[PDB]
Amino acid sequence: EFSNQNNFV
Repeated sequence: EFSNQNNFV
């Protein structure tokens, strides 16, 4: 299981 989230501002 691979869970990934990224934010770029």
